[PDB]
Amino acid sequence: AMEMNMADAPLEEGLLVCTRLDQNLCAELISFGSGKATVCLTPKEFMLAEDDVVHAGFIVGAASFAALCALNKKNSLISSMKVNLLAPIEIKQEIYFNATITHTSSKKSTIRVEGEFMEIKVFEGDFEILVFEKRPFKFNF
Amino acid sequence: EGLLVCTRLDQNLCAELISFGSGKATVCLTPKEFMLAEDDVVHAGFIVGAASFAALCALNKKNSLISSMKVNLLAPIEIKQEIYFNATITHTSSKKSTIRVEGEFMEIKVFEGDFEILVF
Repeated sequence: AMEMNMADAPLEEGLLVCTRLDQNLCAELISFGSGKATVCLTPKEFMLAEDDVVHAGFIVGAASFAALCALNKKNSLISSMKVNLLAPIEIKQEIYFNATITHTSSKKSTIRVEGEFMEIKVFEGDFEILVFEKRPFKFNF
Repeated sequence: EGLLVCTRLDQNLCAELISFGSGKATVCLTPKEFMLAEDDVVHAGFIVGAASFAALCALNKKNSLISSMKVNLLAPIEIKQEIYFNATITHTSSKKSTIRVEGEFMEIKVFEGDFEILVF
């Protein structure tokens, strides 16, 4: 599409997934394509579980968004994950989550995601994503 | 009251706490539109986030953190299906603990995970 070759084209242009996701409650999308994606979470006050601890839902949520963008397949959703939250995150800390597809088939894909703070790994997880033929999704179950 | 955990957690953005005590807890997620990833599926962050809240409340320890999880999302969760997440300690040495959490919609299982929690 032309509106993707304009040097000013919005980043989200070719994204086929997370169509209703408010990035302000998740992470800012930085890049995607070629089986990878990067998103950046700078935690906000509303994301805290404790004074000095960002709630796991926002850490895993940011990683989930990167994983989905790395595959970028219409009609996909996260089906399973195994994740390690290596360190507690505080407000203001910028965390980059880098997703890379590690296995793929027409049906199912595994996406590995690492979250880094100042180039130090603070998060790692593998996400399984399934791709369906029908929407809404519930028709497939 | 009695709760040592999640002192900064905004329940309006997460789930309502229903009960806790005796190494167990229940929270109930009523998904809201801001939680959607797609028209027809709630974002995994809010589903895992509700489960994580339940798990931390089951253990109910100061200075705790979720350090790992293994989760299956068993069905898409949709806007305003009420999901109950029931958490139970399955293992603890005080320092490290495992909590099993199951999420149900009308008594049918839509979520299962184990959460590892560290306490300092």
